[PDB]
Amino acid sequence: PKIVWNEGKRRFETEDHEAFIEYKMRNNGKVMDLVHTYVPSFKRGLGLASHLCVAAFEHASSHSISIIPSCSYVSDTFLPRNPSWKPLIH
Ligand SMILES: CC(C)(COP(=O)(O)OP(=O)(O)OC[C@H]1O[C@@H](n2cnc3c(N)ncnc32)[C@H](O)[C@@H]1OP(=O)(O)O)[C@@H](O)C(=O)NCCC(=O)NCCS
Repeated sequence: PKIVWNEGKRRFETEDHEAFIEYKMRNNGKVMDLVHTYVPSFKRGLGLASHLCVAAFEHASSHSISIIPSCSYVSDTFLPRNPSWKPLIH
């Protein structure tokens, strides 16, 4: 699954632009707020949103940025299933 970083749309997304996680940067680029995840119906229940989240966390982590998990997929599903990411959380 090729996920890319589209800075201009503030998202990490599949190459076809169809599935994405959108963020807003806060505190002068120090905090990435994950605000909305969307996977289209035909591609759901297969782990795609999880891979989108991993792309965003790895990005935040390599750049020394912390995360706000505003999006309910992130706080309610991804983090509980992946607690080793919780130190990234603002
Ligand atoms: C939420 C969404 C991105 C998940 O995509 P996905 O690729 O199907 O997600 P994954 O396969 O990684 O994980 C599926 C898990 O998502 C969880 N989930 C589904 N909807 C959720 C929601 N709105 N909030 C918290 N988690 C949700 C379920 O627990 C599901 O677990 P299961 O394996 O027991 O069915 C996708 O269903 C979607 O685009 N929904 C509409 C937009 C939305 O409500 N986004 C959340 C707020 S930003």
